[PDB]
Amino acid sequence: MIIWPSYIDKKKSRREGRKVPEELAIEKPSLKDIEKALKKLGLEPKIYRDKRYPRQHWEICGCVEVDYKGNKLQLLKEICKIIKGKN
Amino acid sequence: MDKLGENLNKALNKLKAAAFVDKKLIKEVIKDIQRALIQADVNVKLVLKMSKEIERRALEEKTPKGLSKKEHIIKIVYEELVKLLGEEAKKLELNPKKQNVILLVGIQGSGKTTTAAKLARYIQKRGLKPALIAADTYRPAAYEQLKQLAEKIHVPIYGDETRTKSPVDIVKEGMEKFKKADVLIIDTAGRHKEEKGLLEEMKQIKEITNPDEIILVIDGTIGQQAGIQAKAFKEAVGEIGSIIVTKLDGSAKGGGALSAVAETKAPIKFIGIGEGIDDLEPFDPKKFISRLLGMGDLESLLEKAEDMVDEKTEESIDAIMRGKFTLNELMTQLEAIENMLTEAKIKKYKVIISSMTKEERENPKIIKASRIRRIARGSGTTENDVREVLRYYETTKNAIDKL
RNA sequence: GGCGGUGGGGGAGCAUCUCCUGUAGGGGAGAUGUAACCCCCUUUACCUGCCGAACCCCGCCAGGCCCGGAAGGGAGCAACGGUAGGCAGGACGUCG
Repeated sequence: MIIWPSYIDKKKSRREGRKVPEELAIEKPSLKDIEKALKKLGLEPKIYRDKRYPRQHWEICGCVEVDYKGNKLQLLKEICKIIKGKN
Repeated sequence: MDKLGENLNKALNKLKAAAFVDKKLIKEVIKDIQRALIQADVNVKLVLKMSKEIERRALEEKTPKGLSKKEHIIKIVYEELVKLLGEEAKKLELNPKKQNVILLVGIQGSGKTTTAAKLARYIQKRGLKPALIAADTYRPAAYEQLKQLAEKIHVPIYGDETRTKSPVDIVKEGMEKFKKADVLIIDTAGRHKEEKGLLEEMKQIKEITNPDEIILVIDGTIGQQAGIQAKAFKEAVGEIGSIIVTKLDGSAKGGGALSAVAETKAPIKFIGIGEGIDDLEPFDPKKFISRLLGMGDLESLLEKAEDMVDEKTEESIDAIMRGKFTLNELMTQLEAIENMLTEAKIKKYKVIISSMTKEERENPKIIKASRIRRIARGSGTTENDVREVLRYYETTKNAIDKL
């Protein structure tokens, strides 16, 4: 699957792509942040620093692809939880 | 009525862009553009022509020739479809002074007695004082559905529930309500279900007035038959006749009805929509289609179709043209990509520009960050490529200058 | 001449939130808020014309852009059409 930064951007809005609720919604999501998370979770992700979400077609926001066959919604919740707690 | 606008826009729809028309894809629309029409009970014979004038037009002399591809056929259909529903003659005159005289008629089972009231509340807003005169017999309910109306408004009316007649119960109100009458509508249409009789009662009362307009209140529902009524009317009214077709919500057939009245030269000046005086706008073709085809109406093609002529008038229009201007450069790239700034650099400049505002193209200094980044984002390019256009421009302009 | 432009209801739609969903674009279901489209009721609060805020106002979205192997779908700028809001006339209402 693909994970677009916009899913979990506390700043962006729902229509602008968010999928996790306010709680879990990291401020300024980075691919690093993302990549890293899925690693702790036993996944093997790859970054594409130069892809764009149609919804913000004008901005290279990149995404990270993982091969996972489970709910995306809760992976997403899964990734945000890991990110709020970060030393 | 609405299903026409329904089943119809489903063909303009078909025209997307994906696989640009070979020269037949047009046909796959026609056969159905037309069946929307037939099914919308339009006089077949009218439809089959309609279908031909798209052939001999848009798979012949066609070519993006004009506002590009799909846009065109989606334009030809329109410009023609309209002419079907009526050329143009909605100009319902008013009152050269302070006194006119409109005559209302129309077979029984129409909206003639109501269309009376309605028209009164049309001119009201047009800016005139209309009075009504029940110049015929009415049913003991018709009085419970008219006066009330004339009360919904200020419109005074002369009705006869006591003793009655016609050519005098019409004279008095005439020589009576004048103490404020700017316009005078006369509800005289006897209760006839048949036109001939309609046109006889109507004359006895055209000798007692010098009408400015005679109006026929036909009926959508009546479908295409509405037009065989239009003829006997025009063929009897010295061109002072004008149709009013109502009940454009109570029937599948009806849009097929105007086309009938539209064949007859007789002009359509008003139309029905509902029952409340509100939804009762004057008839103007182009508009009706805007409501019809939905989407982006008529005026939606007077900048990208007006700036494009034979190119030997435009290509040379700018030959004397020297002074610069952003729409003027757009006008130059529009002769460099064509009629032979690398290719890709010619389309992108034309792309960026094609996303600025008249205000911005006209004398373009007002452009800065916030705007740059909107043209540069609405067009698909980078803030840097819009600055290159500005540059280029601001250079060709300094350069272009004297004689 | 002056001065004035009314309250609302219904649903589409849109904005923001919440929930589920599809190994991209996406898709379903709701809450709240609404001017914009449709229709009704009330009112003098309506007409005809030109303007309207570039974009953080609506529709419509050409091109161009994005995701996609495609099919197709997204975001959306001009233009165009509208809101809020203005300049005229005109008519309705008032003269407190």
